[PDB]
Amino acid sequence: IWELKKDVYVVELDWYPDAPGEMVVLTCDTPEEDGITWTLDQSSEVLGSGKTLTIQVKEFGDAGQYTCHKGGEVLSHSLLLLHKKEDGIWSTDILKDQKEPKNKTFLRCEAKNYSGRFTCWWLTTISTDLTFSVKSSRGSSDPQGVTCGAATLSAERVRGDNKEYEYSVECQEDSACPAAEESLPIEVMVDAVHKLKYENYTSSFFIRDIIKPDPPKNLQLKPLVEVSWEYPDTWSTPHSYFSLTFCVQVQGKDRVFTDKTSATVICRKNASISVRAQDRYYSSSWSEWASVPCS
Amino acid sequence: SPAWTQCQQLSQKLCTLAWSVPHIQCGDGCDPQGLRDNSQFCLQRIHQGLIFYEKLLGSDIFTGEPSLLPDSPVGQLHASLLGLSQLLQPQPWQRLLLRFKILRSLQAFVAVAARVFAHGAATLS
Amino acid sequence: RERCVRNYGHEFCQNWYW
Ligand SMILES: *[C@@H]1O[C@H](CO)[C@@H](O[C@@H]2O[C@H](CO)[C@@H](O[C@@H]3O[C@H](CO)[C@@H](O)[C@H](O[C@H]4O[C@H](CO)[C@@H](O)[C@H](O)[C@@H]4O)[C@@H]3O)[C@H](O)[C@H]2NC(C)=O)[C@H](O)[C@H]1NC(C)=O
Repeated sequence: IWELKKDVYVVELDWYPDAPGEMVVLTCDTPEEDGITWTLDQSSEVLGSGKTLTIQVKEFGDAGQYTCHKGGEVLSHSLLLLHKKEDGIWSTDILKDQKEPKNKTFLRCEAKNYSGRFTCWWLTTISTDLTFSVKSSRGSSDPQGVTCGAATLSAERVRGDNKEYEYSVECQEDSACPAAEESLPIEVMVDAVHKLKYENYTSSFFIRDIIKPDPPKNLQLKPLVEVSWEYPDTWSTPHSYFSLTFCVQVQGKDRVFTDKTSATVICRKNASISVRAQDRYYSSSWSEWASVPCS
Repeated sequence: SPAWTQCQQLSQKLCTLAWSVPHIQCGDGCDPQGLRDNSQFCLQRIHQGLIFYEKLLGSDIFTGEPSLLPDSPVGQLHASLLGLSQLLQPQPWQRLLLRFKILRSLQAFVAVAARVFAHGAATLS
Repeated sequence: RERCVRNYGHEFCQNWYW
């Protein structure tokens, strides 16, 4: 048993059928010593007496809010949650598997530049009694500061009664160093609580590996056609340092790979010129396409 | 000074060879402004990093089972790293995980040095 | 240990003798 927040404790249980629980000794936090009784949830049944209570936490019926009383005087509270370990693997029932990139991806994170800011998102099919808590740091040996906002709902898909929810969060590294080669990874930790079930998720990464630039801006055509564009506004600066390479595509395909901000290709009827961007010196993700009618 | 254009080419060949431990950190002055103010300091830290990678590339680390193939691009890294080094200043069972971490680390290192050579060729030359 | 393809990919593991 260990303390999540104040008066909130997590009990680790191997969800083996007919397994033993954990022997837990709750203590009433009060100067009183006599006439103490214990109850659980909205029930009036006394489960024991004394300044301390001992319980065998095996199932979710043993979890929840324990209150200790002196008659009608309410004294203190203790919330118990369970962390399930089935097959030796902590439970991952609150979050859904996004399946991309790897298989068991519950948290997906992404950056648009080297500033130290990034966004993580995740998916769930749970609509009630759901709480998320997000923390982050660079390195475990000495946690260097990363500030995270609060997880907020960003998308939902409803198919009758099956509703799927997407939460996102934004984080920013305190003393970021955009040009430096990162030696330690960023860890993002997400606590997920659903009723009395506690889970947590962690994703470890380098900013350079989650880079996905914004699409090229100001895609323009000039016939003599000269295709011209500019760096996205959100890409790191100076561009002579944080260089981008581009892929220009013609499709009703012809592809041209250039480090330059302009290129020349032929234009067919009812075709389209599309450009995407990528970090020139590190194979990051390709940007999304910017397109314009071949006309 | 160090003929930035040639450094750009040798570093670009390193990037391409790698896409198939020393680190450039903040205090190294390899940021854009740090290049302008003291390019000697940054290129000194790059050089020492390349020398260190050369040594790893020829060690008991890249020998043994699973054996390195002669066609492998990994086998050409020691070459490209050594050329750039002159241009500046003229493991029992699972070796597999450590070879990986070294290669992924070298992609990150060469990416930063390439930005250095690109930026110095555009501003310091 | 050729199952490394499921840990580092088929391109990286193609560098070694199995
Ligand atoms: C994600 O979930 C995992 C699964 O539970 C969780 O791992 C647990 O973390 C807690 C938090 O530290 C560990 O609890 C510790 O247990 C050791 C016994 O080995 C204690 O010595 C520790 O002492 C602290 O707390 C005491 C009272 O609670 C204090 O007296 C003391 O001064 C310390 O403050 C602490 O209790 C627990 O052992 C692990 N479980 C496992 C299996 O490792 C993990 O922390 C979760 N992630 C996050 C970000 O919360």
